[PDB]
Amino acid sequence: KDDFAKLEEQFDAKLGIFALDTGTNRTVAYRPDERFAFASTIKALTVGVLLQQKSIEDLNQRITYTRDDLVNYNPITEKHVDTGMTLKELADASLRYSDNAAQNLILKQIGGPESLKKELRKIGDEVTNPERFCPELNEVNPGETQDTSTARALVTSLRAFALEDKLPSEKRELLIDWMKRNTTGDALIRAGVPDGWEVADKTGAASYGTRNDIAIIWPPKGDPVVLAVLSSRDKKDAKYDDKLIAEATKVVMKALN
Ligand SMILES: CC(=O)c1ccc2cc(N(C)C)ccc2c1
Repeated sequence: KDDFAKLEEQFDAKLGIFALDTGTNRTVAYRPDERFAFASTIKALTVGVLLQQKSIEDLNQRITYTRDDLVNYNPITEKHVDTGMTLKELADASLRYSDNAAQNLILKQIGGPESLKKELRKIGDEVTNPERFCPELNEVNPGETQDTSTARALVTSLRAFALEDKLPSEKRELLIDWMKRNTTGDALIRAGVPDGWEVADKTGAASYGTRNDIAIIWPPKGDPVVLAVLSSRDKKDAKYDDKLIAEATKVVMKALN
């Protein structure tokens, strides 16, 4: 779109857009195959692999961890090094708060970034490139591919776990519920969607003004939209503006509504 190019101009940023209406197969694309650091959006796919692995009862497994597992941002995990946390609780904290220690513990449990990669390849994702813990500070730079993905691949993988057959329905329900009750995305995709429509989302933030959000958006009646809005900027220490994500989403909704 001229419309997306305008937003890149207004915000001095690079935009990556992919949206699929699952009820019509209509598509919205703008740099859909351009790579961006996936950042915390990977937490969503990590839980997908986690669920696939485990049974639902197995998620009640208690993980004991230490202060040495605490990283830069540990809003839930810092409160329970005494008690530990169950895998289910770690998935909650990772998805809904973007608790970084929680993600690290879950990654360890699934066998690390190498194992996460191997599992994403198995579900048909050849693009997404998990390599490191804390993705995210790698880093990296242009135009290296470690810990990156594209708007297309993230949509395709999110859809696979959340909506298709990479998971049985009761595990689907957990992932979707956690993402619906995300606390970190109010100013992003959620702010670009019409009022009262349910949204499941996972946010990401990285250097180079990288600000990301992947989402499933249910219209009142009928089939959901799966969307990835990715963004980055020129300078390593550039700041992002959440408003870019909300406005991009508005453009996407107009192109499909
Ligand atoms: C887990 C971890 O060690 C870590 C450390 C620093 C981080 C800085 C970020 N931004 C400056 C956006 C984002 C994620 C980060 C994660």
